[PDB]
Amino acid sequence: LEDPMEEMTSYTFARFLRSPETEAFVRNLDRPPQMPAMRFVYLYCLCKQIQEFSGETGFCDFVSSLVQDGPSLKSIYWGLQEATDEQRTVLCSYVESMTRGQSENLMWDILRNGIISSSKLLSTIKNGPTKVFEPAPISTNHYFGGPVAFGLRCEDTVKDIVCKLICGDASANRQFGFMISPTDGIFGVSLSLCVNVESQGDFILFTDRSCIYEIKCRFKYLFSKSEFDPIYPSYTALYKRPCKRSFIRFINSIARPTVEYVPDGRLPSEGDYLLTQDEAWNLKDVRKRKLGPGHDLVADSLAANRGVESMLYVMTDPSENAGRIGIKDRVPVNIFINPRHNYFYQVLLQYKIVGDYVRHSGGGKPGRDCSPRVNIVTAFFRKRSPLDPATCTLGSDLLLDASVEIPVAVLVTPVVLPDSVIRKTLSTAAGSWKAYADNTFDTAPWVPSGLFADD
Repeated sequence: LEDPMEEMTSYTFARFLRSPETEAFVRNLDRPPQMPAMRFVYLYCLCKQIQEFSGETGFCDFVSSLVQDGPSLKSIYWGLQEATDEQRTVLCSYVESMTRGQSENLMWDILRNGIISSSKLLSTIKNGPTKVFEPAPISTNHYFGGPVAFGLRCEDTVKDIVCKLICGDASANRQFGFMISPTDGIFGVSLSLCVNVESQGDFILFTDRSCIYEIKCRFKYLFSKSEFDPIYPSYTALYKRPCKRSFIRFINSIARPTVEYVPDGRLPSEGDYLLTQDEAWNLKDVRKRKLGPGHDLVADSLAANRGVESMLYVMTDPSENAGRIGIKDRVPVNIFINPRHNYFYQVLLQYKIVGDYVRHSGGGKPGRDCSPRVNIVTAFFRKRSPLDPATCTLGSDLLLDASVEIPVAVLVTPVVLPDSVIRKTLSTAAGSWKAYADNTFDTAPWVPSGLFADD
């Protein structure tokens, strides 16, 4: 009779918005029900139920201290309407710490209904928000066996490298819950890694020396230390002579390369998410022109980013080095991000939401700006040779999981994000939310006027 969360799966935001109890107070409101308030009331109600069989009363006691047997939804909707942003962001990071442990849990899912997640922002812009008001499958998790299993299996080791090697410290928060954007209650984010975060016992205090790191492991670049493998040669060349020239040949050793040469004022394709205008990278052809016609957004971003220089890190080969994976070399390179690609959006929301936390959490210094830095780590692995030692340490002393493949390169790319671009993007996205909420509810909650479209 155990797993009471298997039961709470009917109590999604959408459903709450459709409750008779909901409708109760929204009848006797003056205004179209406002929206972060509505989301926070829902959260309070889902908690009131959950807290029983999970003991953690904490979220609710906060909501309670805001209003002065349980208080009536009108008392609650109204104290949440009057709350200061700090107080909002507290509530959000109650929900964050409340989910930190288990991305596997079912609550992670119930919370995701009605929230434009960051992975789904570009899709949501292009196709609209219906998938965002829809249940999410088993996946499975059983015998995963391919690109997506490669993803999960490694996305650890790459944090180990980022934390320990790239910035000199392994004491960094790697587990992140679900972070609702506190000021809007519409968007959501889950961080991969983020450096310079501090604690409050259960809470994670983002400081303003925060660095976000989106991790991607390029499965299409997997290869073996073995004659006949096609990438291997161009790689041993990289190893021995690390630099732009060598690395170009590596990037280009597969059918579909991950960097794309697109010259200033041309529109980039969509292949994937790295671009470069640096000439050395140019071996054939011509590009549609990216102008006026809408491309204004991708144009402002392209401009802001094509000055960005990324760092390549060439790792030492564990086999040639008594099992040591250290930073052998540090080639700087001229590669930046594809503002057309899915990731650019995912990483823009990750930057917008954390900005918000950082700001309204004890933490902003007048005169100075607290937007974090964002980067995309693009990790290159090879397969395990028979030659490689059974055991391996990153650096001197960090074990490396025996199931994981060998890290070979790591390419970190700063992302630059004009407030210009953020405002519109999120804005046309949130009207899309409104849009659907309007003819699915009856009482659609009104969007905060800071995601209002225009001036």
